[PDB]
Amino acid sequence: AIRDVMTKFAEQTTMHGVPKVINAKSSMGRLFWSLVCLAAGAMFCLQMSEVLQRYFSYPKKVTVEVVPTPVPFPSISICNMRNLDVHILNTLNRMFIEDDRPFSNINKSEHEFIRAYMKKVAKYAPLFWNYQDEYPEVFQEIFSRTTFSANIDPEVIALAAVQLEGFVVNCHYAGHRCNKTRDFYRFFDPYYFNCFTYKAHEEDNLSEGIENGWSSILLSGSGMLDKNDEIRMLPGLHEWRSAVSASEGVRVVIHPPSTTPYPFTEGYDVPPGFSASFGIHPRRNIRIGPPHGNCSDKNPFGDGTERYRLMACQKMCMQHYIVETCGCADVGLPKLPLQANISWCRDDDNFPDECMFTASEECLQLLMQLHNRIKCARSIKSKITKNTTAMEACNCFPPCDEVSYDVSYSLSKWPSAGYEGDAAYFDVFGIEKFNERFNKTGTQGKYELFTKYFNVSNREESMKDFARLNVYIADSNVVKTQESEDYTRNQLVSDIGGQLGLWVGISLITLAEVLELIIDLFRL
Amino acid sequence: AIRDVMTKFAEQTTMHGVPKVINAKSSMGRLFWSLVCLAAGAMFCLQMSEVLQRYFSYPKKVTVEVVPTPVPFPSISICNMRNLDVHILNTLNRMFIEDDRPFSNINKSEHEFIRAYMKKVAKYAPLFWNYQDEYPEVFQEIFSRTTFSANIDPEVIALAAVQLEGFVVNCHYAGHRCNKTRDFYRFFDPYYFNCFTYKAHEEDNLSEGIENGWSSILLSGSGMLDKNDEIRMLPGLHEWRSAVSASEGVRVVIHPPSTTPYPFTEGYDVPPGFSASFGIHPRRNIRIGPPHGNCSDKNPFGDGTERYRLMACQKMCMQHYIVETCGCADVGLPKLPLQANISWCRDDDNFPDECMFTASEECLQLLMQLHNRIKCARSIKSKITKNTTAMEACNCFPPCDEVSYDVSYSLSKWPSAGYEGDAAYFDVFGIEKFNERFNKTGTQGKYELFTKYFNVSNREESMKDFARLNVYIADSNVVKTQESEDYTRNQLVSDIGGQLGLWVGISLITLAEVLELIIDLFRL
Amino acid sequence: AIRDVMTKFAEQTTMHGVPKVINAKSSMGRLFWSLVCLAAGAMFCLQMSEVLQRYFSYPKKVTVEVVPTPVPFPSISICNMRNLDVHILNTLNRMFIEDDRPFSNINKSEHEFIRAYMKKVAKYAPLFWNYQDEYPEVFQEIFSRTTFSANIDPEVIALAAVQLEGFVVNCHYAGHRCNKTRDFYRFFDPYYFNCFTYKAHEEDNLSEGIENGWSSILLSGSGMLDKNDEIRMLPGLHEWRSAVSASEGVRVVIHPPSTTPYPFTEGYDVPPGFSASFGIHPRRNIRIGPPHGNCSDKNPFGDGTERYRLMACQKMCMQHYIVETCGCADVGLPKLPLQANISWCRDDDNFPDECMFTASEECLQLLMQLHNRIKCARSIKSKITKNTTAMEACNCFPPCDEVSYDVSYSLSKWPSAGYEGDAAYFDVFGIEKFNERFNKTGTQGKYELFTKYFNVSNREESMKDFARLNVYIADSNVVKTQESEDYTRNQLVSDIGGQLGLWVGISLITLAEVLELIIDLFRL
Ligand SMILES: *[C@@H]1O[C@H](CO)[C@@H](O[C@@H]2O[C@H](CO)[C@@H](O)[C@H](O)[C@H]2NC(C)=O)[C@H](O)[C@H]1NC(C)=O
Ligand SMILES: *[C@@H]1O[C@H](CO)[C@@H](O[C@@H]2O[C@H](CO)[C@@H](O)[C@H](O)[C@H]2NC(C)=O)[C@H](O)[C@H]1NC(C)=O
Ligand SMILES: *[C@@H]1O[C@H](CO)[C@@H](O[C@@H]2O[C@H](CO)[C@@H](O)[C@H](O)[C@H]2NC(C)=O)[C@H](O)[C@H]1NC(C)=O
Ligand SMILES: *[C@@H]1O[C@H](CO)[C@@H](O[C@@H]2O[C@H](CO)[C@@H](O)[C@H](O)[C@H]2NC(C)=O)[C@H](O)[C@H]1NC(C)=O
Ligand SMILES: *[C@@H]1O[C@H](CO)[C@@H](O[C@@H]2O[C@H](CO)[C@@H](O)[C@H](O)[C@H]2NC(C)=O)[C@H](O)[C@H]1NC(C)=O
Ligand SMILES: *[C@@H]1O[C@H](CO)[C@@H](O[C@@H]2O[C@H](CO)[C@@H](O)[C@H](O)[C@H]2NC(C)=O)[C@H](O)[C@H]1NC(C)=O
Ligand SMILES: *[C@@H]1O[C@H](CO)[C@@H](O)[C@H](O)[C@H]1NC(C)=O
Ligand SMILES: *[C@@H]1O[C@H](CO)[C@@H](O)[C@H](O)[C@H]1NC(C)=O
Ligand SMILES: *[C@@H]1O[C@H](CO)[C@@H](O)[C@H](O)[C@H]1NC(C)=O
Ligand SMILES: *[C@@H]1O[C@H](CO)[C@@H](O)[C@H](O)[C@H]1NC(C)=O
Ligand SMILES: *[C@@H]1O[C@H](CO)[C@@H](O)[C@H](O)[C@H]1NC(C)=O
Ligand SMILES: *[C@@H]1O[C@H](CO)[C@@H](O)[C@H](O)[C@H]1NC(C)=O
Ligand SMILES: *[C@@H]1O[C@H](CO)[C@@H](O)[C@H](O)[C@H]1NC(C)=O
Ligand SMILES: *[C@@H]1O[C@H](CO)[C@@H](O)[C@H](O)[C@H]1NC(C)=O
Ligand SMILES: *[C@@H]1O[C@H](CO)[C@@H](O)[C@H](O)[C@H]1NC(C)=O
Repeated sequence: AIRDVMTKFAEQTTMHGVPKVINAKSSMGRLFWSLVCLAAGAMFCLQMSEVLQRYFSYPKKVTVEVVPTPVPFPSISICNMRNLDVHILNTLNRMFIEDDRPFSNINKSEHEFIRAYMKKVAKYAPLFWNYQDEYPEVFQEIFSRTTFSANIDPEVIALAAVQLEGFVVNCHYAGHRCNKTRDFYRFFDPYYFNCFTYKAHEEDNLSEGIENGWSSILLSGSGMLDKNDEIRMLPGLHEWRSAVSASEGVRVVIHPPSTTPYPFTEGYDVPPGFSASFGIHPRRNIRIGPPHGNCSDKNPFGDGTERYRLMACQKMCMQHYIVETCGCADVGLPKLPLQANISWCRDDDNFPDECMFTASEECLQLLMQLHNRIKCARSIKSKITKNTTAMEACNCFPPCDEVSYDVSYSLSKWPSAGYEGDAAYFDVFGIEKFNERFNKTGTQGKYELFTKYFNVSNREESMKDFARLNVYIADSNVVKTQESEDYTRNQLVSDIGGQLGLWVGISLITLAEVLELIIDLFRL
Repeated sequence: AIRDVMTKFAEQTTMHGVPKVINAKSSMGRLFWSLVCLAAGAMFCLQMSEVLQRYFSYPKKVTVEVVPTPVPFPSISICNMRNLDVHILNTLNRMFIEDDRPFSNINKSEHEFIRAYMKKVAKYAPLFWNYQDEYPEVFQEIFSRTTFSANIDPEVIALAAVQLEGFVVNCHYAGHRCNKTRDFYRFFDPYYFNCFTYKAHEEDNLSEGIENGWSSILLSGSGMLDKNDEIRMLPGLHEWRSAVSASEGVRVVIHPPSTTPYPFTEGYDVPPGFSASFGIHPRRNIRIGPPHGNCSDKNPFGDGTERYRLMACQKMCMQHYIVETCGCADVGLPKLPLQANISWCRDDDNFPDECMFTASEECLQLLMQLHNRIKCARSIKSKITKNTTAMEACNCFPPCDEVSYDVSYSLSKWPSAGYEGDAAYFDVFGIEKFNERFNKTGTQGKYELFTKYFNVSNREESMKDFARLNVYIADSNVVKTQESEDYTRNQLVSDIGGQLGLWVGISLITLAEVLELIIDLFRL
Repeated sequence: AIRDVMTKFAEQTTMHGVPKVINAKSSMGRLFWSLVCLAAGAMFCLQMSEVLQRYFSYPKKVTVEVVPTPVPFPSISICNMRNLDVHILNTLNRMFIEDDRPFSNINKSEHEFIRAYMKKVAKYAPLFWNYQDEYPEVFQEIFSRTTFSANIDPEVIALAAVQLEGFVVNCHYAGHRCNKTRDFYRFFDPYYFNCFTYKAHEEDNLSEGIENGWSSILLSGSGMLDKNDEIRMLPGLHEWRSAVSASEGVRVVIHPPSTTPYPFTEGYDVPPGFSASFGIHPRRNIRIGPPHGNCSDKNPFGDGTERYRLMACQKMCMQHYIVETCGCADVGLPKLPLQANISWCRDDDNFPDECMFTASEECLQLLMQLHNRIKCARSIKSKITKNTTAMEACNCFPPCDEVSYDVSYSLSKWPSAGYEGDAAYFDVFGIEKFNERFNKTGTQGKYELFTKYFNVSNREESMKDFARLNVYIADSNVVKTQESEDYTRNQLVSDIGGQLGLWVGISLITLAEVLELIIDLFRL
């Protein structure tokens, strides 16, 4: 009954092509309609292959527009390019002037940082004097600022580095004084030592204008320091081999409110004696998930107490690779929160005190091992950069909701010549009374030096050591860059419907027809 | 005849599903085909709900591309950070040196601005001397530069502020001299007093290169001013509490040719003694209408004689809210063109002259009312910023066709050391003959001071007071950001057609079928 | 048999509308169904006109996203704003001090460049002394730096201009010393004379951080030059009429590795005595072909040995138009590689030596022709800019795959005051031994001057002539802007299918139906 069931199907079905093939007029008619059906099906499949290829590519649609939705005021991190305090540096210069031998200066100072620095210098110097020419590269790394920072307790350095009271002369967010003890947070940098981060107390709307922004006056000069008739250097502290080296000014980093700043990768420089204007144009980027792109809401290596950034993830991935291979952490990269209690690669590993007296081969072997650790870390950093598979293995992706800022950099000398610039001196020393901050028991030396240097007669030259920062929102409207799926499932279904209705002519109520036909064939 | 009409319909209709339900093979067949039809309709409706939700969302499509279509050369507005003329400031300093009492200096000068300033200072001082400690905040606002600008006639300040002849030493657009009297327009700023806007005489194509741009030399230094052995201040004029304060240099704003500049929100700073290069990269943004977005072709609060900007609309909305509530206009925001004849909030409201002799409680009550007005304006400004509904109520939207500029900021000391820098002095004083401009009857004092200060021997130090601005188009091709409707009505119709042809199988020539069926049912 | 064939067609066809028109119930029925068919067809055609208008518009889809794919480290081109060597300039100043007459100084120097310069000055001066007032404009162009560069052999200028050994004190890419003879390439600029381009030796991944970037120290000051008691000028070399003129510092251009820099259109300025930080944010733009946009993979006027840029194409198009009309090439635009051996427009065309003795009318006519050539070139440059058809005729299009860089500009005084800045002097003169480079047979004069100027006691002032550049990648992730076709042929086919299934109801297996019908009509 195959002929009968196919004939009944052809007479009752809605399939637009089958009846002509079944109820053919002649052999040539059946052949033609067969080739028409074949051609329709072939073009159908060829087009659907392209359609499904487009869909499974998972394209993205990106829109850029200006929206009034506000973003939080950026956090400002300031690092003084002079890492140590003026008094400590002057004291060190005077001691090295008085006696060049570091061994004689171990217990000559009341400051713990000076004593530790002298101990380290005395422990390293005899080997330097004996083996400088034989192994110059080893001592080029041992006598470095980062190396000393990794071998001295951070709590000891923090008391000798730049202090907030001696760095931020004045602060003003909007029309109110900054709560200097509530808004400023101190964090440690291997090269800049003490650094300070400003966080505005708080969603809220963003106000425009310089007067509505963040204005601060900082002491960043080095004219207070003693001037030497001949060049003399503090070992380790003065590093001519660094790319920053003897730079004078402030390193300013503009970043979201709850993110770790990275001065050596991002930020801006402000010379002393100039007023820097930072016109901030906010931006927001919204990203979508795995099938269409890559984004992450949290740092894989983090602890979940900081706003996510891709730079932090990449740096922590590099640190993870360094720790895994070399067995130590690089001081130039953040410590892993989940893998604490890891010694720095530049740590001397309890370098013995007896090396101060004899430059024995054992002490040199310890320094050799330190240099080998540094070289291991450096090689791992370079290898991983080219090793793209390692970067992908860390699963570092851009944030799914990122706030970023564009900076309009500008400069202008802050203390004007003549009586125009007297306002700066009156504010710093007459109203804020900057000198009287240091009239304390343990800060008398700084007080006398600032009293002598900043007297009224030398106003024009002395005031050049100060700098002013103005961080203001120049455009309250935020440029939003939102990513979205370009080709959804509904659009895919619509395209499939159009192609089904164009080429083959069948529908879903008509693909039931063939289902009933196959049931009838089964139960024939 | 219901059965007959439905049977005839099923036998003659093209509806792909109904005939199987009507001409059912059996009860199970009718049930199946009914559930197939129901399922098709349900999926149809579920997909069309999503489709219509997408359509009525009115999505936008944004394209970013580089096009050769030119944009007009940007207008350049320059404000000298020294608001007053050198002669006026020196005279004021000398008078305050000679006699500290302002009452004795009312009629001691021939300049009207000096007389008005002395009158205001003498009217405010007795209350300051008596009530400074009791009400410090009130006098912190009364003795302000903005307050004095709002209580002195602008036509009086304009003659004492910085003049164009004494500010723009030289100008050159392309290879031709700037028409200094045709291209420069003076406008008043509450803090910078006199400011000047350059408008190029003119669509036209944009030329690249520094030599094809706008080059000008300006006198912005303050070394000409007298240097005092002790700090003495001009009340109101010197404001240590401002975020700009004693800054020295030029405030440069780059904006479209026919727009009001806003130096305190946008612009760049140029220190004296440096050559500033402003590499301009033009941009154009095209936006579309209400159903898909928000854009406006004209400022709602404006008069229609200026190119539209969103910043102007927002500032005028803030001014409108201030005037409505406090009954006065803030001097820090533009005056409303449609609501002229409104006194500033900082206006003293005809403060009597008798206060110069007695510090009576009545005079203090008038100052108290002035302070209350200032505080009302400040509170309204802060409240409206958080009050997002007010911002929406002003109907401020970004322009539908906006031209914007990106600035590449750079600096370099303009007068080179040695004979290299002699070209600057030769141009300023040998060819332009800058000193001989001031050899007039009412400008002799300035002429002598410039003759003494800018002599040949002191060339190296004296020339540091000048600055040079170079504004040039760095990329003649414009980055265009055009917004367009992503999902048009035709695309919606195509998607509806695809879905109709996929799920239900009906068409419009087939939805006539049911129309005839219902007519037949009516006329049965 | 027309009625029979149409009836059989209507009874057997799947066309959803024709059977109702053919097998009409009544006259009103036939009329209605005819108008329904007409309406369906009309709406169909109206929608397809819009669809085809959208398709043949060839719209583009642009996506902006952040990707980890690296781009090559940018090439850095540095031009000293002091074009000539210190020794040559000092010698010229001394000779013009000793004797003002240029004719007496023809053979007084051993340097070939000085002799050629004196010959040119002596050939031009007698006409200048006689006809300065009559034709000031002619001599304003003849006595120009560009004019002298076009009339003196480049190989002669290169030996007298700034040398690499006396310009780049130190270089460091990543942690390694730059191969100063392999990575630096010298190229000639008409205004800056000798300029140098740095190309990193090498796809490769991009490393972040200042210490991983390019750090260099350059001598760019002019304090070494003799200071004159009175203003005296070198004719042609000192050009007060230029927009750059007496600027002191370095012109820094950041561009892709294999592209010609254009300092006068792109770049940044760095003053001496400051450390410039160039935070590089890379970008990549991908563009598509003729039907959807315009892009080119190679410069039409180029030789195919340089990475394509639109700026180069536009400049070479301008040069092509200048050469075609004026018969000469402008020195301010690149020479056409395919049309070499073309004299500059500013070339004096073998100006005779006899003019040194007599200011005859013939010599003035030659200078007049030179001025006419310059004016022709200038007029052609201006005319072509407005002549948009010429710009289109050159077929200059943006590159199909372009790499661009965004620069974060910052400054900070490099040599710190006091012992902090001793590192810079120790590096320059103690380790690099900058003075000892010039202790050669033909450079003794420079050696003595640098020995005297850079002594230890004058460390603070003398070191201000140096500058430091730090070019580092601030964001290793690249912002990609890719253009793609928005409306493909497959989408067009899907929309046609949806519209065919919505309005008219026909398919392709049903447009065969009418093909068989017309065959039957033919063979009736
Ligand atoms: C800066 O902020 C701190 C912390 O909020 C303020 O100190 C607190 O003040 C409140 C009263 O306002 C007290 O109850 C707390 O005991 C104080 N200490 C702490 C640790 O919270 C301080 O007053 C603020 N300074 C200014 C000038 O407002
Ligand atoms: C999201 O990130 C993953 C990272 O694994 C991407 O997958 C990699 O894609 C590259 C090519 O771009 C391949 O070479 C790798 O082999 C892929 N990884 C693996 C594990 O196979 C993925 O393509 C990214 N998604 C999007 C949309 O870009
Ligand atoms: C600067 O522009 C002004 C205004 O166009 C010029 O002054 C006019 O010059 C024309 C002739 O060119 C006269 O008919 C007008 O009477 C002048 N005055 C005004 C108010 O239009 C002036 O000549 C231009 N300066 C230069 C140097 O070209
Ligand atoms: C155009 O602006 C209007 C401003 O009224 C927007 O409508 C407001 O939308 C916000 C949410 O974004 C609501 O909270 C407000 O209640 C809306 N206003 C009113 C009066 O109801 C509108 O959404 C904007 N259009 C687009 C496309 O963004
Ligand atoms: C800088 O690069 C040049 C060119 O590669 C080096 O000179 C070549 O060195 C190789 C051996 O490494 C020799 O075979 C070639 O003969 C040298 N000359 C040339 C022209 O290739 C030079 O050694 C490099 N300098 C440094 C410090 O590495
Ligand atoms: C690619 O460039 C060509 C340049 O010829 C463009 O064609 C020109 O378009 C303008 C309008 O924008 C017309 O005025 C010209 O007449 C056109 N040229 C010719 C020879 O007719 C073309 O439009 C560009 N393509 C795209 C997609 O922008
Ligand atoms: C690159 O990375 C993969 C996976 O991290 C690793 O297996 C491979 O050894 C690496 N190659 C090199 C040369 O380090
Ligand atoms: C500093 O402190 C001492 C002791 O408290 C006091 O006598 C002296 O007046 C103070 N000096 C200043 C400037 O405050
Ligand atoms: C201010 O200090 C300087 C330091 O050099 C000194 O020369 C000058 O005499 C001092 N002035 C007064 C008034 O003490
Ligand atoms: C916010 O704005 C709305 C409308 O402008 C107003 O009714 C409301 O009172 C405002 N709220 C505050 C706290 O000012
Ligand atoms: C200034 O003007 C007076 C009177 O017109 C004249 O005698 C004198 O020479 C002028 N000085 C200069 C420098 O032009
Ligand atoms: C130039 O002015 C300065 C001002 O201090 C003065 O010392 C110098 O003697 C003057 N030179 C001449 C030549 O008048
Ligand atoms: C503009 O360009 C076209 C084609 O290059 C040319 O025919 C025409 O003459 C030009 N017009 C002018 C005013 O130069
Ligand atoms: C300069 O060269 C000469 C001759 O070679 C030598 O005597 C002298 O010591 C050199 N000076 C320096 C500073 O190297
Ligand atoms: C250094 O050079 C300066 C140049 O003015 C000179 O005054 C000084 O005496 C020199 N110092 C030494 C130690 O030669």
